[PDB]
Amino acid sequence: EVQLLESGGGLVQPGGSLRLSCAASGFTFSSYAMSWVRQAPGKGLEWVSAISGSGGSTYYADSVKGRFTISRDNSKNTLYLQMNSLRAEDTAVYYCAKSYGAFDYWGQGTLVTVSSASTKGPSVFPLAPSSGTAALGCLVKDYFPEPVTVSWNSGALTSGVHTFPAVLQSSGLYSLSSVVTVPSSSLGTQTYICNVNHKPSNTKVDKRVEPK
Amino acid sequence: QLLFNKTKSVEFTFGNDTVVIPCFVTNMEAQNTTEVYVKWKFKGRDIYTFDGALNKSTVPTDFSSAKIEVSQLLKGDASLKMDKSDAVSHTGNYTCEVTELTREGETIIELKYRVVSW
Amino acid sequence: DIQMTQSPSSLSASVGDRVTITCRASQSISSYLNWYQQKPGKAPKLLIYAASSLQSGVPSRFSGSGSGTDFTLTISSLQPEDFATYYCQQMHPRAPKTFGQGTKVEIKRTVAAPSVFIFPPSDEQLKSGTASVVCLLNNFYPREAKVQWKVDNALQSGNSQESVTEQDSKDSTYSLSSTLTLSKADYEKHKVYACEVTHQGLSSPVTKSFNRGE
Ligand SMILES: *[C@@H]1O[C@H](CO)[C@@H](O)[C@H](O)[C@H]1NC(C)=O
Ligand SMILES: *[C@@H]1O[C@H](CO)[C@@H](O)[C@H](O)[C@H]1NC(C)=O
Ligand SMILES: *[C@@H]1O[C@H](CO)[C@@H](O)[C@H](O)[C@H]1NC(C)=O
Repeated sequence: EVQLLESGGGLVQPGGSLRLSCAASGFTFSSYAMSWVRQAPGKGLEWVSAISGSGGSTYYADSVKGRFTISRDNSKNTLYLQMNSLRAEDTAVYYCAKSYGAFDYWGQGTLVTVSSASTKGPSVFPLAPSSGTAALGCLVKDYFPEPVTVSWNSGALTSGVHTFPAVLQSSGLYSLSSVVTVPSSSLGTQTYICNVNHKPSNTKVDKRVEPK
Repeated sequence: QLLFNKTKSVEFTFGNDTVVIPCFVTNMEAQNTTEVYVKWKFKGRDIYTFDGALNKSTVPTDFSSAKIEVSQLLKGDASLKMDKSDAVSHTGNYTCEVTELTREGETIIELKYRVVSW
Repeated sequence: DIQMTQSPSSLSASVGDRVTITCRASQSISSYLNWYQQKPGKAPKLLIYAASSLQSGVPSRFSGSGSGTDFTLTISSLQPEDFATYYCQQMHPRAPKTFGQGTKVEIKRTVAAPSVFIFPPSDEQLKSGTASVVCLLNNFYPREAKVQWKVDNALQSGNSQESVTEQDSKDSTYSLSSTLTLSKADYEKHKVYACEVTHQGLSSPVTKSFNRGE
């Protein structure tokens, strides 16, 4: 299958630099032009850069021209985006995409946050089931930057799960909760564990959520 | 992707009537030139475009004689023709880029000319 | 450059309804237009390429039509998992291959009252020095809902924040969390913590409460 694996994103100070990578597989890389598209919070999709199959032609949106450089290494089947002189308006999820036209395959996206704030890992607290259906959860509090991922029972529990969008607190740190509704009968037998991961700080917490 | 019947280089002398830089796509599928776009590049500049959707050709002033035979485009022939005055002043690598909706491709051809000493 | 005018900005349509979204190009671009579906914070997926070709793997309920300047994306019979922001994109090589503004497609459904739950702060959090009280409004429709916090019957303000999920892929409902944040000391001063919920689906507001020491 086609895969576009991104890396190199994350937190960067205003005026700083980052180099995004996109490891391609499952298609003849050198036969296709490749692109970068971004999406700033609460905004539409913005095409930002493209490069022909050989690398001989490059294209840029006016918003990034002079600061970003697209390149590719056909021997490694990898696409790059060198981003210099970053600004708060460059904060967005960046995607690599196959082609420069109909983007048939896309990378997973990597959040680039242009901020002078420090990385902070979250604390994970249980939201215990209390008094036919019971609700339980996990509170992922005080982290920066985004994102955090939350799963239940290592991915085995997906039904009735609601992982809320993170909210930016007055302190400038994010917080989110992930809840799940399960039958009250299973509370004494079935075990419920929330798996929290915060890659920007290398925090991995597995919190067990029990009644009482 | 679009595939080509490639040629590394072509040479002309003042014995040639017209200068022809070949470009042949072997897998064109469009039945209408509206869906086709052709672009010839030289030293990183666009020196000829045929825009099928506008049915319009565009050349800069230094390639005033450059053209393709549009009647041959659906057969995959996107060869560039020009006079010797434009050709002698622009020797080197040309890129023929053809687009047919989501299918695209490019090929490079070197245009050669040798100054005869007497 | 070529500008795309995508319409409408948003729409709400029932399961089984036809959804129609349009895009007008500022220049004639023959079939050089694509359509995408994007779920929040996820990569877009190509639906239609070259104005009217269905991408392989895309369900047959999606179709595109048009050539020149006027394009249309249609969902013949809407399924609840089709909520997303849809985008057209110009791809004619004469200009940058940019996206339209997007159309947010929401699923219209009947009124659903929320199920309300309340969670006191954990002992682990209290030992760390802070207290977060969470009120959960589960599976309601429409999105409009009012949450009022009361601590020992006193109305609260400025000390809570809300978060709302996207529509559920099956029942098209929303869920909402309202988190009341207090210092450990302030939390320990009071006994009764209650969240009062007002919603179109409830004939009278519903209050869920707890007593701190229990
Ligand atoms: C010049 O003429 C020769 C002989 O007909 C031909 O083989 C060659 O392709 C021509 N060169 C160009 C650049 O047209
Ligand atoms: C395209 O332009 C050429 C040159 O002006 C003209 O002869 C031809 O009829 C045009 N084709 C169409 C379909 O209008
Ligand atoms: C054209 O390209 C070939 C292959 O890369 C190279 O050997 C040659 O020197 C180039 N010609 C010019 C004039 O740059």
